[PDB]
Amino acid sequence: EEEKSRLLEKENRELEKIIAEKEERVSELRHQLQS
Amino acid sequence: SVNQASTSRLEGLQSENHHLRMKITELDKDLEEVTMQLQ
Repeated sequence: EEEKSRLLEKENRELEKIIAEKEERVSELRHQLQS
Repeated sequence: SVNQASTSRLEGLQSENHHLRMKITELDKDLEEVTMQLQ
């Protein structure tokens, strides 16, 4: 379970990066609504 | 008891993984809805 945890920790970190990227994209799109 | 700790750690990371994946599903929905609003 040690390998699995180490790998899953890295997966979760990557998913957090994906989440930040998607939120920033939604923000970019909302900025485009105004201008 | 470090063995039980490792098992708990994995279960917790699995819970976290699901939380993050559910957030992604929500964000994909937001991306589509705002894209439709903008276009």
